[PDB]
Amino acid sequence: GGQWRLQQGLAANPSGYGPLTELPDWSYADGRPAPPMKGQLRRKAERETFARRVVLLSQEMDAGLQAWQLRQQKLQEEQRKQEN
Amino acid sequence: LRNRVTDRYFRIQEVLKHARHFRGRKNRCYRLAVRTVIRAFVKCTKARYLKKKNMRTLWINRITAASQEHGLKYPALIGNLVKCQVELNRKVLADLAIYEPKTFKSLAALASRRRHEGFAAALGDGKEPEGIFSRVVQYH
Amino acid sequence: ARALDLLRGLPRVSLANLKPNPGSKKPERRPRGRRRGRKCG
Amino acid sequence: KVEGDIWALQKDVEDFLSPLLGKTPVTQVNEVTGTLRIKGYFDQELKAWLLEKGF
Amino acid sequence: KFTRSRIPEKVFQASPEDHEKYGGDPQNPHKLHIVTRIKSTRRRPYWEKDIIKMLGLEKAHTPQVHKNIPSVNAKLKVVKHLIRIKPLKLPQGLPAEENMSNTCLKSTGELVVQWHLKPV
Amino acid sequence: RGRIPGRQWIGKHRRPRFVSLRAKQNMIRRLEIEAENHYWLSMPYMTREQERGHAAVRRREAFEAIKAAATSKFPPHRFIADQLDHLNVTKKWS
Amino acid sequence: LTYFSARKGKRKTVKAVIDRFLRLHCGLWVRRKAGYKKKLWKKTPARKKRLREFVFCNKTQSKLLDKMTTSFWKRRNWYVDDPYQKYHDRTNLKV
RNA sequence: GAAAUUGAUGGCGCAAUAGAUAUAGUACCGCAAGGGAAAGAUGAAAAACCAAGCAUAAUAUAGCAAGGACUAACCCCUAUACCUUCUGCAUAAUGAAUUAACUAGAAAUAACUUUGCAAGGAGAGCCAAAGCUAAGACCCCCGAAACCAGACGA
RNA sequence: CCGAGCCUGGUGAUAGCUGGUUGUCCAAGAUAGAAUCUUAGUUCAACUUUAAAUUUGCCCACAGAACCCUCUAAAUCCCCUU
RNA sequence: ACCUCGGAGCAGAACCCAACCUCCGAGCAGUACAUGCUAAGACUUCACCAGUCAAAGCGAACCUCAAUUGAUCCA
Ligand SMILES: Nc1nc2c(ncn2[C@@H]2O[C@H](COP(=O)(O)OP(=O)(O)OP(=O)(O)O)[C@@H](O)[C@H]2O)c(=O)[nH]1
Ligand SMILES: [Mg+2]
Ligand SMILES: [Mg+2]
Ligand SMILES: [Mg+2]
Ligand SMILES: [Mg+2]
Ligand SMILES: [Mg+2]
Ligand SMILES: [Mg+2]
Ligand SMILES: [Mg+2]
Ligand SMILES: [Mg+2]
Ligand SMILES: [Mg+2]
Ligand SMILES: [Mg+2]
Ligand SMILES: [Mg+2]
Ligand SMILES: [Mg+2]
Ligand SMILES: [Mg+2]
Ligand SMILES: [Mg+2]
Repeated sequence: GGQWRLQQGLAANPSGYGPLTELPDWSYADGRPAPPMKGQLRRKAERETFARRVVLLSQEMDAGLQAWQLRQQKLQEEQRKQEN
Repeated sequence: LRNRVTDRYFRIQEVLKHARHFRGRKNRCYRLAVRTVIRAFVKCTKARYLKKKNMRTLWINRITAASQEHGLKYPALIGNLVKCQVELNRKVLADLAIYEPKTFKSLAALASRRRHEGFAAALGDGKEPEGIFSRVVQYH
Repeated sequence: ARALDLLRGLPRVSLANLKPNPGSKKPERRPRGRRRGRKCG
Repeated sequence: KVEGDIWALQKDVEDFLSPLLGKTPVTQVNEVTGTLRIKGYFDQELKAWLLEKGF
Repeated sequence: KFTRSRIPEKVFQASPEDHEKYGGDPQNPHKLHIVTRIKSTRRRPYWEKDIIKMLGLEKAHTPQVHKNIPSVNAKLKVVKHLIRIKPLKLPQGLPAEENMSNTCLKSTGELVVQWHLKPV
Repeated sequence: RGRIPGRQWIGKHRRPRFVSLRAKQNMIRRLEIEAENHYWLSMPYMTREQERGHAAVRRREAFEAIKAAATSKFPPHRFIADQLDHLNVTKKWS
Repeated sequence: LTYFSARKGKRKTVKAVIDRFLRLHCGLWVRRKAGYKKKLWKKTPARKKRLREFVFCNKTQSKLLDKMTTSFWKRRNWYVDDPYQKYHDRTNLKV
């Protein structure tokens, strides 16, 4: 029943993101945390790359908009300057 | 005959050992044993997908049996357990049905409870208070 | 030299230690097996 | 015909050629044969440089 | 002959009814698309295969973030029948370098910058 | 009795095929997804003029990296240590 | 051609290639255009000028001619006054 | 396809389907020319466990004969032999009873890789505007009806 | 076993034709046509493989690519950005 | 019956496209005698062969045509 999970905002697959999978599978009886699971490390790396790309794309689009605004300015005050 | 093969006995045996449990000459003659053994190995490789599929089918059948014993249908039980947010898989559900009948009865009662809560919500559609079990724990 | 010191450290050079310089002897391709057999190219 | 620290020779060649080429040249240090191979033609420049070094 | 399809421009002109239905204001449009390949490129033209490869949607059900700019939109229009496009939402804003390692893309399309895996 | 001439699904006289409610629902679901795709593509963020050249620097740097990788292809180094290590094959005890 | 001659065991040269083509030491093969002496009365002056020219060959044609001629024909020839002396080497050629 | 000219002590072999055809040109076959085999294994002295095929031990519903399995051989579920050829073969297209043995990729040009030397290389000759020298590494098996020469045959 | 005997030899005749072409493992890999006594084949293209050098390759914004013809298609070419 | 070449549809719009598909044609003729010589850069009948256009320059004056043809050797 993935549609209900999607409606609730969880992953359609319970094996996706969530405590059931992203939490450590085990820990030492003494209480010491276990070394990170290989799948969890790979997933964290993938999410980090995704977030970095999100930031890069947003920054590039913002910089492009700012550059376009600056170019429109340059054009406007130029036009005015050689009009005067 | 400068160079001659001296291991042909062992090369043949490497296949005849896997062919020993066949029928007829397929377990004795290499010309036949090799073909039969290749087919057997291909079947063994392809049989893992079928093993998983048949395991899931058997689990679904047993869960259906237990749910019918308790008056529920398998789709209702599975969907309502998911809605209750109990993520027991089909293997574990069948194991509980076989070996923990009282626990499976409790799970079926929970599934029917959630099903009736959903029916009540649909019937009295609106902003009526959410069902007690219908409430979903939120993780962040 | 460091190479000669390494020789001093290493076992004796004999006819059981000789090896051609890697890349000097290309493997010989002959028509036996699945990949190079059948129609043999 | 290189004798000694072929790796030091490689470092010196890279330092000498990077300004000319614009980027660090790609090279192979054949330690066994005592030779240094550099991608691109630099025979005249390297000959003059080695003459300056005094070899 | 079967050829590349030119989608008329009126198809991609949203109406107020569409805005109400899909919850997106024409002003202040979303910056980034989350695109997931939900359809196989097999049995589809080589140009659609190439566009999918260009967009980096080779793996199905693997979200990819893309700019909401006219050229990327043109490619997405070319391969729109094989992909699901949603707007990337940033409830807590863009992730910072401090929280870059704690992000998660929820199924709703929100890139939460804190992922504690704990009950609310 | 009840033969389909020749091969099913290809000839002039093909075996009839009928759409089930399941198939209709699947196609409708896909159509809904594509309609939402149309909606979300109908709202560009920047215009073509605004986007012009906003990623040129990054694209050029990426291609420069590709060119550097292509032009750095050159045979690997060779080491006297690697050559002499083969003498160890006859390493023995005393 | 004859890959191994019955008397010497050597590779032989197809003398038609020698009679028809010129090899420049750089690896280029020069040839005359076919029909440059045929039916000139019906050919326009531009066509005659094109046909009266010495012409190079494809890479594949050059390779074929190299295969069909032995190494003796690919040597460096220091003839006294060779009209093609300057054409035996390439200059300012990149790749 | 020249010539002038130049100068010049055994086995990284086979070991009885191999190596000679050969234990023998014998047996056998053919009027004749001619064709042409097979094989043997003790010991210092004889004056001393393994191929196929079967038997031990015929067979039980169902099916490319197996696989997943299973407490359990079978029963359950899945599974349209192989090779070649072809657009496409379970194909009712070819080959194959089966075991053992034998049975089929030879090499120049030009390049590539690795050494050596280097405006020179090579142990005369040859090549050379970084080349030359050395090595490595690519080129199958069986099959016609035929043609011609000389013998042998009424 | 005579449309022209048989044997030996040239002879391992030749066959664009059929058949066969024997260890393991990984990887890339199905692409227009032209000529040919040629369409059962081959050579060149195209595709494909390997290695090497270099820098642009694909997608593609406007603008642009004919009248004949009264109307006249899906499209295409070119093509910065991305 | 056909075999080579050109034009038009099929093939409506860059190019290219089969057919023992539909239709037309060609195997010249005319004029000129610089219808001479050279030479950048391009096109190209999907290869090659072959076939095309052509700036500038010299020398002068002050080609039409869709096809209208055929290599090598040898004479
Ligand atoms: N290569 C080779 N060497 C042989 C052969 N037969 C004999 N020899 C050599 O002849 C040499 C002398 O042979 P022996 O039998 O010792 O003496 P021998 O009888 O006086 O020799 P011969 O005069 O050769 O008959 C040895 O070096 C043998 O190896 C042969 O067939 N080939
Ligand atoms: Mg293969
Ligand atoms: Mg039928
Ligand atoms: Mg002589
Ligand atoms: Mg014998
Ligand atoms: Mg036995
Ligand atoms: Mg049968
Ligand atoms: Mg059969
Ligand atoms: Mg047949
Ligand atoms: Mg039979
Ligand atoms: Mg008589
Ligand atoms: Mg007779
Ligand atoms: Mg033969
Ligand atoms: Mg592969
Ligand atoms: Mg062309």
